[PDB]
Amino acid sequence: PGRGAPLAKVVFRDPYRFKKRTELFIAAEGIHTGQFVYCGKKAQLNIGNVLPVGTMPEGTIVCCLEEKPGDRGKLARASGNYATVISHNPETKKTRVKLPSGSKKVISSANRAVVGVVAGGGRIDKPILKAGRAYHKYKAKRNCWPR
Amino acid sequence: SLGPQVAEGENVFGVCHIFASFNDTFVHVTDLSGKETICRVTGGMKVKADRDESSPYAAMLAAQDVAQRCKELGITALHIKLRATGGNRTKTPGPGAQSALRALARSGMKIGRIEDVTPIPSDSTRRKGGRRGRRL
Amino acid sequence: SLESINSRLQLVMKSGKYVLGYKQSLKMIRQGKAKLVILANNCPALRKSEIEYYAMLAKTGVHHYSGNNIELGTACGKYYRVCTLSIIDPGDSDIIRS
Amino acid sequence: AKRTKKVGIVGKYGTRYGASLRKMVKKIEISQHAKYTCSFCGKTKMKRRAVGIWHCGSCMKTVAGGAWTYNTTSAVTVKSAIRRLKELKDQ
Amino acid sequence: VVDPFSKKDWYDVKAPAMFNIRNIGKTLVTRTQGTKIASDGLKGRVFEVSLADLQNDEVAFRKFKLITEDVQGKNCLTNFHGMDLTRDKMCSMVKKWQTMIEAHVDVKTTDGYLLRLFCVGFTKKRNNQIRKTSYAQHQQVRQIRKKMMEIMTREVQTNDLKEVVNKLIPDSIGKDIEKACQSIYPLHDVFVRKVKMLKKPKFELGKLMELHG
Amino acid sequence: TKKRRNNGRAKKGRGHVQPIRCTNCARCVPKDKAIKKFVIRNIVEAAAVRDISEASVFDAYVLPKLYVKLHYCVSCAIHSKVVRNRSREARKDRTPPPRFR
RNA sequence: GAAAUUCUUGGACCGGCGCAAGACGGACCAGAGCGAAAGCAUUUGCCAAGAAUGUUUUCAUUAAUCAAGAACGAAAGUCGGAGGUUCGAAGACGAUCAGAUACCGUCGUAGUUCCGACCAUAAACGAUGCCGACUGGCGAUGCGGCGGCGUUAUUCCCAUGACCCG
Ligand SMILES: [Mg+2]
Ligand SMILES: [Mg+2]
Ligand SMILES: [Mg+2]
Ligand SMILES: [Mg+2]
Ligand SMILES: [Mg+2]
Ligand SMILES: [Mg+2]
Ligand SMILES: [Mg+2]
Ligand SMILES: [Mg+2]
Ligand SMILES: [Mg+2]
Ligand SMILES: [Mg+2]
Ligand SMILES: [Zn+2]
Ligand SMILES: [Zn+2]
Repeated sequence: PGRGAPLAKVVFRDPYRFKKRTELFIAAEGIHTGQFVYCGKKAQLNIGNVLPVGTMPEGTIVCCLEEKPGDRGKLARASGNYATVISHNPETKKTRVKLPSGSKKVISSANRAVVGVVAGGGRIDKPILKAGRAYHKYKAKRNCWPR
Repeated sequence: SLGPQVAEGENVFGVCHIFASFNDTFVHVTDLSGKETICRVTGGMKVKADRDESSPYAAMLAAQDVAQRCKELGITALHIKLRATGGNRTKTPGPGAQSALRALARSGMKIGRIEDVTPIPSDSTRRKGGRRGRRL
Repeated sequence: SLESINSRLQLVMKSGKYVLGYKQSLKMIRQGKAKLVILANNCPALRKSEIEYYAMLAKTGVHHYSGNNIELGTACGKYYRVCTLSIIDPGDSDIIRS
Repeated sequence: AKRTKKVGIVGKYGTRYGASLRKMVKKIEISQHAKYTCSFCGKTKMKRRAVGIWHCGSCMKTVAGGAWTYNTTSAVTVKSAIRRLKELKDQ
Repeated sequence: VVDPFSKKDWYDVKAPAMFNIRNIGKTLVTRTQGTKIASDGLKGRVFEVSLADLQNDEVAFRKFKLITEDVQGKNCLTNFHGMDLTRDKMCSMVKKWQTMIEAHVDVKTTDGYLLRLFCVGFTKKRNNQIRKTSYAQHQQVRQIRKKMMEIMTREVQTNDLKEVVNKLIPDSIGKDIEKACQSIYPLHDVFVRKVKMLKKPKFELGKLMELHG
Repeated sequence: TKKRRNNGRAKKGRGHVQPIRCTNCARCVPKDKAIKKFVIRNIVEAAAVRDISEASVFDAYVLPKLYVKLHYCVSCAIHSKVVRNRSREARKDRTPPPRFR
């Protein structure tokens, strides 16, 4: 809660050297502690798994999309948002998707995305009726609050 | 404009779509898929009065043109799909039907099968208009 | 057919002999007395795959209940929670035949 | 021996902050401090260590959930539509 | 400024080989001009063909649907896609002072298609009946749709796609349910009203060709 | 004063029914208040079936019909002259009107 | 009624293949059923409740109506959350009219839908308080029960189903 979204420690078996690579992710909704997260392209379809955009069917609520076929995650990762996969196109290998703003966009069907919304929803309620409780919010990340 | 067939051996089929509202009337002649069309003409292209867009003479002036544009391409027989406005709105086919079917059957074609394709909903939404309804 | 599980366990708690718990029903499997073993759907994953090996060595049926061990506590009438029920002697019940 | 008759928990504020800002908050003050039942054990769950980070204490098993409750509104109809698309390919 | 109808070729469309008549009609496609393929924009076409113009003397209130799968050259080859009931019949069969019964069930054949089948059954007015109603109960309805769910799966789980067509060209199922439900309460107007294919298998090429000889 | 025994409808032992829209207007009428005509009709009346049956391919192809179940409100059902008001003494006859013309 | 605001060669309208989403469950549906009233119609499953009839079981007035005090109570309306297809108060606009801030026509927020807390009002009408009997008939229709010629299927027939007469 440096910024307000929960992370996740995911540990992988690295098949090159004898070592264990650690990672980090953004936790979807309903993750246990001890939960075999698979990851790839032949991956079955449930929460926590991360699999390419071109294979999932239409109308599937996703998060943490890569705008480009690899850049390790850049879209829809805030507290309680989700993008929806709209269509596909077998030739030219593209795929439409709608963003949480309302806009739409065409992404090549070779990137990757986790499945499920971002955990941490409903944050915009509970009005900050206090003043210094917004002050302890912006004592963190940065300095612009007393406008 | 080509034809590979022989005349009396068989009849080459096409299919029409007789749309019939209360103010306009389509005739759309396509092929067996329906995906591929042949010709399309409306009532509104021929009569310069919008209060008789769907007079019965305005379907005859376009159906004769369809059977005139199709005899140059070699069609003898037609199926018929008749179709009202449908939906939650009315369902009675207007007057532009029974004088446009006779109007092209008289104009020399071979009428096949006749059916209804009016889109009847199982369970409607709410029709446009109040509880006391469009009163006038 | 839940009624053929809950209405029989109603009669078993009056009629015959039951043993509830874990350490008490592993003694009672080891000593060759148990005839039927019930598990709830939140016995985590492991002792689920250990009871199926003791019962592999004793040839005793292991049934999986639908709900959790709160529902299984109520279905046994009692007020606490229970993970592993073991039935020794039915008496007048016909649970063993379904 | 009731002594507050409506204000509840938010009686700790007082005359401050208005009225419907001390009524919109009673529910979203009650429903974060409550102790839910776990999904592996019984009745020790109120320790939201932070936002979205619900925590046990007999099972010792942290769940990354909603920000003021355990479950949300949307992600249960989501888990049902994901299990639906998951058995809609195989049958 | 150019007529685009000379840029076209007419093809033919066939049927599988448990029917009588092979030819259905002609369907024009553009030439393969640069990139778009005349086999490709023609292969995914669906033909709504009534069964009495596929047989010699059978009923005419039943329709089949046939998609195209493969191009042989002036030859498309077709496969079963589903069955419809005409609005003439169904609306000429539903009338007041009788009881309507519907049902629906899913089934996978031995090679796999995931067929969904629907049905309907109407109760029959007797011979000397003077009581006007002739309604059924509700337990006798539920004990009827239990048999229709027992029979459609039983006639389907143990055969392929080629032989259920020969069990649908006649009314062999509606005859069977009429004579295994005549015991409870006498119904007369029995049909399977829609058969829909959900998930077709892998495109194996010459199972069709086996269906064309 | 009270004019009909049932109040123009069939609500005897329920307390509530659901509403049903008209066709010409949209006035909402409960179901057992409505005037339900049942219109079966050919697609050709009398003289075009001679010119269908000549120009057809098949041997005396039987024509289909057009089964429509209508509804009406009151003031459409009267302004379009289906029903006419009657005297008090000839209200009670609830046999349907005859089928000669 | 007659038209125009409105859309449209960046391809609308219609035709075919597909795909999402959220509502509504016709035709079958009747002066038929249930519920204390409001009210209740897609299939399937689970949890307990209730009428009527049958009864040579049981307890032996335990009952009737009800000041104060209580539960439920369609729509619309309010404060919150998700969800927003279609309709659509307020509003803008095009005609009509002497004038229309109205009916007519295109767009449309609040709402209409779901869960959670409230509010307790209707021509909530059969405009006829609840319990009790009593005093004419005639046909019907619906559950349970009692018999009966006879057809109908089960076939191998007592018995269960469908008509028919009480
Ligand atoms: Mg008066
Ligand atoms: Mg009322
Ligand atoms: Mg229905
Ligand atoms: Mg009082
Ligand atoms: Mg509201
Ligand atoms: Mg609106
Ligand atoms: Mg005005
Ligand atoms: Mg409301
Ligand atoms: Mg409320
Ligand atoms: Mg009272
Ligand atoms: Zn707890
Ligand atoms: Zn009307």
